[PDB]
Amino acid sequence: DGRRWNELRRVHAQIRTQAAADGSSYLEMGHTKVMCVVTGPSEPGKEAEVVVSIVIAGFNDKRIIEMQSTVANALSASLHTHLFPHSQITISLHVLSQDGSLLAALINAATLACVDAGIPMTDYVVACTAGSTSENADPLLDLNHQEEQELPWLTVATLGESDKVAVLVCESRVQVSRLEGMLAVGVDGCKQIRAILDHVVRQKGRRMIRE
Amino acid sequence: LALPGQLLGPISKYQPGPGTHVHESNLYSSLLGTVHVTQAELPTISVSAAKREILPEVGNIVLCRVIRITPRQAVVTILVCGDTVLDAEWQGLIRVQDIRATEKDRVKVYESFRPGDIVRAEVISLGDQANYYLSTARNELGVILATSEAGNTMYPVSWREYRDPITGLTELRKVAKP
Amino acid sequence: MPREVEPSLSERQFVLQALQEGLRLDGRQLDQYRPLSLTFGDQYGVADVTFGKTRVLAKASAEVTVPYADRPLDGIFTIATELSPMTSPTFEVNRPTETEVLLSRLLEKTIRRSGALDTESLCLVAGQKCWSIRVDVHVMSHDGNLVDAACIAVVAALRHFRKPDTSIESGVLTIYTPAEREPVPLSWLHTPFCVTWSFFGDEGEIAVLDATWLEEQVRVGSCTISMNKHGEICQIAKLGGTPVEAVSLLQCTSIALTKVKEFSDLVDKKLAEDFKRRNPG
Amino acid sequence: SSDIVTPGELITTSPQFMRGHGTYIPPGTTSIISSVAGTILRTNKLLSVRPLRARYTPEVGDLVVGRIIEVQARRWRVDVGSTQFASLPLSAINLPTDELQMRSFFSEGDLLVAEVQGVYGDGGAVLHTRSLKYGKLRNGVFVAVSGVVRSRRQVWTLEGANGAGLIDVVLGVNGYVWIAKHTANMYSSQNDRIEAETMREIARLRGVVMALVENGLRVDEDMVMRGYREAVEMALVSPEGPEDVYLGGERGRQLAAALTA
Amino acid sequence: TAPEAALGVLPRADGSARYSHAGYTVTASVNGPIEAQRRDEHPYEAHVDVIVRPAAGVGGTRERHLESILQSSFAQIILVKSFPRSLIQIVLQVEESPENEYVNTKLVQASLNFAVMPALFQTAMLALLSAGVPMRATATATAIALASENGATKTLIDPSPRQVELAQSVHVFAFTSQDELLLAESEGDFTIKEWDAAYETAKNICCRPPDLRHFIRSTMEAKVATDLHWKS
Amino acid sequence: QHVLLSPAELAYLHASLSLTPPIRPDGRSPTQFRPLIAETGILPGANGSARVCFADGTEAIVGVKAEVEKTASWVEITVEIPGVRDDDSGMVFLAQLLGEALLADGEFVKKLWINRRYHWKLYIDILLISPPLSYPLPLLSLTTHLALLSTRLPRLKSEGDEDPYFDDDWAVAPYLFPRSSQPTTRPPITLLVMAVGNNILFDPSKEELAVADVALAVSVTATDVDRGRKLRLLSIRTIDPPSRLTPPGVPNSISEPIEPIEGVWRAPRGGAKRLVLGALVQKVLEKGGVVDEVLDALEGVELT
Amino acid sequence: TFPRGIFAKLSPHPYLLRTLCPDPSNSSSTPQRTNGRRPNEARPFRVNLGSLSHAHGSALVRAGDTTVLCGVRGEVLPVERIPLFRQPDVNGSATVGRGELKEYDLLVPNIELATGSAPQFLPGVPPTALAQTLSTRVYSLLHSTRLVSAEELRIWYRPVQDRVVAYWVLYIDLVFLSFDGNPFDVAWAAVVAALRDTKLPVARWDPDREMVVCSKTETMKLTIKGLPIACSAAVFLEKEEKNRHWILLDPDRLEESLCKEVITMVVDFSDGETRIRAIEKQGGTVFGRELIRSFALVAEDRWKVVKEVMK
Amino acid sequence: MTDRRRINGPAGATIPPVYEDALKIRSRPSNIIRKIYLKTGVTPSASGSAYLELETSANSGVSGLKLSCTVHGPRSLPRSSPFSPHMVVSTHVKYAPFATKQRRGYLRDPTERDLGIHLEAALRGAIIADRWPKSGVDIIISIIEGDQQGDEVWDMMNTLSGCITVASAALADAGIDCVDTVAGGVAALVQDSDGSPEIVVDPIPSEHRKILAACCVAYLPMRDEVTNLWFRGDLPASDMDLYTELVEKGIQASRSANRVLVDCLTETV
Repeated sequence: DGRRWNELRRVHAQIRTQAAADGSSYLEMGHTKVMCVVTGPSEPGKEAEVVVSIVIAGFNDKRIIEMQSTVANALSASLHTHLFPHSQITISLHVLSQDGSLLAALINAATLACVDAGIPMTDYVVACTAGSTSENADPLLDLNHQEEQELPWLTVATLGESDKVAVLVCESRVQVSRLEGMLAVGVDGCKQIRAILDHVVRQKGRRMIRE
Repeated sequence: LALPGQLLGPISKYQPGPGTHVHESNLYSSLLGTVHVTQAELPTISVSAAKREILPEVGNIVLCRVIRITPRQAVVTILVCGDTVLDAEWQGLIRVQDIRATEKDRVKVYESFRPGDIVRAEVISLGDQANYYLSTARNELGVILATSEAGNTMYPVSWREYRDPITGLTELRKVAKP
Repeated sequence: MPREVEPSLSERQFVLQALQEGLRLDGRQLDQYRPLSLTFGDQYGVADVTFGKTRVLAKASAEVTVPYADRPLDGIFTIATELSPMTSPTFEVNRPTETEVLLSRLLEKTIRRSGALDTESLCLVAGQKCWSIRVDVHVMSHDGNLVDAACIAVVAALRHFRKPDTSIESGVLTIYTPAEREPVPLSWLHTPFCVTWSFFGDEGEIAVLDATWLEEQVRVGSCTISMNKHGEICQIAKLGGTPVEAVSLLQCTSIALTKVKEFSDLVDKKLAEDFKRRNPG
Repeated sequence: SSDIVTPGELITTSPQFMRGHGTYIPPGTTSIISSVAGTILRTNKLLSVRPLRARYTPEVGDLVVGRIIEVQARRWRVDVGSTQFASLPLSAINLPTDELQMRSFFSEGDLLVAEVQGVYGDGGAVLHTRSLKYGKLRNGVFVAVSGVVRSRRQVWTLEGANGAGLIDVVLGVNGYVWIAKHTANMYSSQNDRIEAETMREIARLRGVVMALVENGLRVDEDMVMRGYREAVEMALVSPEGPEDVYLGGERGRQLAAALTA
Repeated sequence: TAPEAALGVLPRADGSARYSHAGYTVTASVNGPIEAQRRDEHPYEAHVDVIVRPAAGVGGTRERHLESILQSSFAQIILVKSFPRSLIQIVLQVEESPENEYVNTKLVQASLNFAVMPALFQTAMLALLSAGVPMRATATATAIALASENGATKTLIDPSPRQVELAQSVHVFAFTSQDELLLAESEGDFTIKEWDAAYETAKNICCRPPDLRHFIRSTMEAKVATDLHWKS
Repeated sequence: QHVLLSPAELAYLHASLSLTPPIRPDGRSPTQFRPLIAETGILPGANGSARVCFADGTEAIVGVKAEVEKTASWVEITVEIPGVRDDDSGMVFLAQLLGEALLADGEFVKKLWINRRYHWKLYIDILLISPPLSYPLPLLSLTTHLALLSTRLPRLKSEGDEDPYFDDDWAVAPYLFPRSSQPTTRPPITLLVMAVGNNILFDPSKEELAVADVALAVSVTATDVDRGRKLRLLSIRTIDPPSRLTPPGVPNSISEPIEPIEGVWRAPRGGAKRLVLGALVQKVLEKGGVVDEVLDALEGVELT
Repeated sequence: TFPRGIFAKLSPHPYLLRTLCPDPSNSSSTPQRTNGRRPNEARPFRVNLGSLSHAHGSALVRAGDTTVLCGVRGEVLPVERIPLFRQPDVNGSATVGRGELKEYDLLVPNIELATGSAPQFLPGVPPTALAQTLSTRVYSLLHSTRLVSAEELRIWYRPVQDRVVAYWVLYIDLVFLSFDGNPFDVAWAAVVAALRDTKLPVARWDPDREMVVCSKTETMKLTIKGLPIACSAAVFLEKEEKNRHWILLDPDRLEESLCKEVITMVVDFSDGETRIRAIEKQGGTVFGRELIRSFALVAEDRWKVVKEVMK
Repeated sequence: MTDRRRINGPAGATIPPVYEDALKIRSRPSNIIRKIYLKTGVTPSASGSAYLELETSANSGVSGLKLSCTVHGPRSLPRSSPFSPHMVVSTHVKYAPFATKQRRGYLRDPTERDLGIHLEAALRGAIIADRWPKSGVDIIISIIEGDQQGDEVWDMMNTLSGCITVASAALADAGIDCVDTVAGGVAALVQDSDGSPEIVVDPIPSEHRKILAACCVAYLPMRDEVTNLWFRGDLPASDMDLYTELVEKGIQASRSANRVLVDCLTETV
């Protein structure tokens, strides 16, 4: 442990990681690590279709397709899908390691992959996983894999700084009362993860415009 | 009765023809068959298998059955190629403009052809698509056999029209001059 | 065949405007839940739930099969939902559908996460024998909340089902023919229930509790909360939708529980009414 | 402009300004917020955002080279590198019944040069080859810059070197480049004789475009021409000889560094 | 004991029906002439598709046979010719089947179920008439099963599932309104002489001066008159 | 995979490669390989891992995980191309080729033997992060080789007659395929050899492969010298020239050309020629050959 | 005009009619179908046994073009693995289980139309409907026939109380290399032939190994009960005076395509009394009560020929 | 996992048969190729077909390996598939349920697909695809029996040689153009009483104590070309000269195999 509730796992984000891809991203939240490579708006050999493919590195097929459907729909609301009718957008995500909050890393890393590709985005879509931790209250922003088994875990994705939530998924039981405190926590985490994300986009651009 | 690859002839003596693959100035057979020679121009050699399953080639007469009739076209399976019945069946489409070159705008699919009939037509062109293209423009080309909407076999009365014998009803379709 | 039927745009406009005014094509307010009729088949373990025009029937099967090698200790529980060509002409047998895939997983988690069924009770012999409880969700007509109707049916069908009794003699288990021995109730700890919310306006402005089919094609996104009457929530599924502010989401959950309780009272009553007829006492 | 803008940044709330490509305005109350990560731009009292990186978007004047992907009847479909496949009508193509002979004029996988007659507005483009010059490419090698810069002339014929015949070079605004020997059966795929010396040099010219685009040094007629010149020198001075055409690896970076110098 | 059924049970469907007899409950959906997926589509005449949905479990290979039999028989009844490329979809879901108290449940079975067949043929015919699909004639089907333990032979009709296993032989028959056999299937050890007696016993359902012919008519009559109450 | 090319441009490539001096499109000499950027230990949580990148931009991450299993297949390969279903036939063949090389080594399998009734098993997962733009076997061979080198197998404190026991501290763990400093074996390499006419070329470019007259995949393993190396050939297989799957060229205006004209490219109908196959093998297996150059650089690659 | 063979592919049905009811000709005018075999005529069965070495029992059945290869594979199922096992009572000192073979699924048949079998049937596709419906048909008949006894498959411990350690499981898989004739007819006869050829190895449990064991050089033969054999036919009707009806026995593929009603009858004569094990008619009103009964006479004749083929 | 499509066995897993607790070299190497039996016309409905059998040892001991191939004529391709001027060639090989190990028909084992590509590589070179646009020839082989970690590859090579030999026969019966008949061949290196060097034209694995290396070639007689070669070994580079021989022995095997094919096709059809 050793982490204050407000505190989040160390994050290192890379943009345009792939030497030759329309858009790419690399996100590591603590131990979890995600790589994303996005084909640019392109037509296969009305609104545009997003395909999400998640490959878990060798260290449940239903769980994956559920995660794939989640990232796609979340990104699809932020992405200006309507602009290009005939084009298709493909998001390829590979997970090198897992420390829990995997879904959050994928949606965060993917949203970083999109802004790189230049596909128009209504706003950053960023998500974290928060839990109640049982009437004593120490709601947690970043959930370790250890912590998620012990405590109920809620994953929430927001449209950037706004309180609006595009995705909210919880597969572990909580009492209704605890929830109101859990989501706000997650929401607070999202803005933090946007902040690091916006810094990553801005720093690369400063070097790009310099270069 | 040469096997695939028999050294049929030096390129100088003869010219490549259907059933012959020429490599290194020594023409060779490409199918197991009985050879033939046609005999300004050098002679041409060919090898033919004993159903040939020939691919439709443009400008060839074909006999074909109409699966459906549609306003802008006709959809017809190419059941037979002249002198070779096709174990392999390839679909073929006939255009409204192609059915009769005279009075083009007046020509309508419904009046020209009807499902279940058998038509005789040339191949205007290769598919440019999954469905090969055909045309019945030539006067000789036309529905050769038909089944009435009632189901009675129909006997031709006039070039424009077919008569159902028992019904006495007449259906309009292009029929073949021959 | 076109894979999906699309509502005529002129129609799509009326429903959006009606909802904004608060008026609904169904003829009932947004908060409303369509009238529910739950009818149990005379045979044990069969339940038919009807919401408005949509009907889903669930039948429970419990074969004894060999356990998976991965987990010799736990028995298998499967919820099989199959969208049918009778449901709508579009749906084709032996071909997956996006709605069909999600319905099974969402429902499966709701029972499992609440854990009313015991994996410990299911196993008979650790090595080679385990129970195979199942519920087959048959969709008879597809209007609106197929998920919500299936949940109330699945939970009802399961409780009504009776396992073939088991007794171990000389340290040897014996699965008892129904004639040989009376059936056994389902060992049900607590009951989950599922409720689906649908949002129809950009920014998630409008929320509809129960969606008609026409309404279902128009709506931007939707969320489904799965909650036990006591308040323990087994699953929450806003898998995707136009951004809806959190405050409205939370408000919809408290309303949901009020809808869950009234469902729990009916089903428990309905189980009683039938039980009294079969076994007067 | 000076500072970068990120998606979600509110450019302005002022009414006077109007939406520009890259900027999305919330429904109802007027506000202008960026959708792309790009340097802000202020043209014609319209505020727009220029992506730091984005796919090629068509404009009417551009000259592009693309390979036909699908022969849709009543149409052709080309890969202009745009978000949506481009379409070439048969009516625009130079002609020597045409629909039956369509595949003869062009084939799937063929490569052409053409100028956008119109932009659909959905990102799609309509290409015309009616101009006499434009035709099927032939006697060359394909390269993809994946940058090219809009210039009045994106086609020139080089002197060549080491006794090589003049090498034509076509720089697509779209980002595809065709380097070939310079030299009505226009649509046939036969290739006139290409002398060995030319083949070597065609690659070097290809080397410059690749190294320069990689180096971030823009591509234009003078620069591409200049690279060949510096490259020829690099080889003569090189221990390897005049035939080390390959400009890849650091050696490519060096030619660019010299050009930037 | 006496057949009971209803029409229009499923509102959304072009036609729907529910039949209950001999402890068998079937609810069936019929969809009118429809555009046919080309792989399923046959051009000259329509293709009738039958889907048999088990009450529990998933469709067995036996379930594939039960549908093939039903399609061939019903196509003669239906007027395939009228609609060229249309697909007629018949979907049957069995809600309840008579329990076999003497054996625990087995989800997947390979054998051909002769006992469910008699209910399906009667169920579909009711639904198709609600759809209005053009038909040359109307047909009814029942099943007979013979048991020898009593000595000589005991005739058991509309058999239960436990009955067919104990019985020496099972036989299922189906008759058009013009009295002729559209389908007949039998399994077991029996003699043609015993079969003919089953055919004439089966013939009774078909010709009358239970009463199947009257049942279909009566069931239709009530809905027909109910529908035509507006004539007033 | 399966790049699409105009009839003409394919005609230019075939002729350029045919000329007595092999004038390749990029100016790379027959022996030279394109720049490659590689890392080892990239993948956490594995007994071994590796990653590689190409000039094409195609990239991959391969991981090797092992658990002793009672003495069934000793080495297991899994490939996960993004747009490819696991069932696809091509991948299973490719995986098989890679597997053939390792298992036929003898030294590698011998290395894995621990006890008569217990044996180490090597589970390899090869993942193509990049889009599958071009044929992928070249990258997979080097990546797998690198990861195998990085694979560390825990040291067994068992005397090696008894049921086995192992040590916790990973650093003690001996590297698989250790470095030279007993004779030191090298993990196997699997490379593609292309031939246009008489000329032979290596590290084939996607655009080059299309015009290929013949194409073979030769797999070799070496015994370190502790005239550089003694090399051993294990597996050879024929990759169908993608050439056959290509547009025909319309001659400038005879069902088959009586004579083969210059400008037209016709899919190469025949198969490989016997003389070409042996020389193609000879070049790869020659002492001081390209193989040693590649293998040594990979040994030079940083580890973890 | 009558272009020979060109005519047939067009207007196929009428061509069969002309040959079926020849006009007055300088010929016998015997009804000859396009196949060249009269309606009463039947395709000639040819069975060759013992072909497959790896399978426990093997049998090849040929009906002209149609061909079936059947193989019997024996596997041992531990009594502990099967759900619902209850030790049998050899003799009893009125309740019937579903069946030792059924409840334990001891016999697992499967009929596999090859992709090579027909232009009609091709690979890479989920199983075709005719292939699936035929498979269940063989299963159903095998349990109703009682062709293979359940008792023979049991494995007994033979302690020096005796108990069953396991049941032999017999897998039957069939593959059609070619399909130009009625499917089921050829298959069932092949299944019976293959089961007859089955020679499961004698098996004995070893107490020290605690594992069921089979003995090399030990041969036991499955005891088949009866020899049920089938004949199938289809009616051709002149419609597209009641329309003429002709009965066609052991049909060719084309005939199956242009005939909409079929009949298949399974009969055994071994007891010396004609016994009808199963009948099936579909798709027509031709096969009335009178036609059904007399088809058994054709079946009896078909049964008598098959036993000569099957030794 | 119970197929909705097919009949299913007992849920509990079955167990293979278990039995209670040194072949001499068969024949001369050069003529060692087992006598083969090839007949065209095995299946008429298909455009072409053929059946191949091999004798386990000596002459006519048993029919150990048996292949049946079905070639479908130039077949109209699927409408959705992209137009191809080249004839599509597709090979599907399925091991029958009867093998030393029961192989599910559905499985399409990884071992089986590997053969399909090789066979696809051998036949593809022989076929002339430029002459039949928009045409798809489907080659299908169903293997009745197999011949008889390291031992597996050798057995597989022999089955490949027969699959390319039947296919050439099949392609001929159908009017499918072929630059040359494609004949299968096998070769291997064995050690006998310290006689490590010798090469055997037909492997016959069980008889040989250990096999150092083996090659399977598909020589096109009359054209000096090998469409497909695959070889497994642990051969010292210094000893490479033998590899040339092993490869050359393989093609010498193919010419022998070709004799059966040419003879069957040449003999009254």
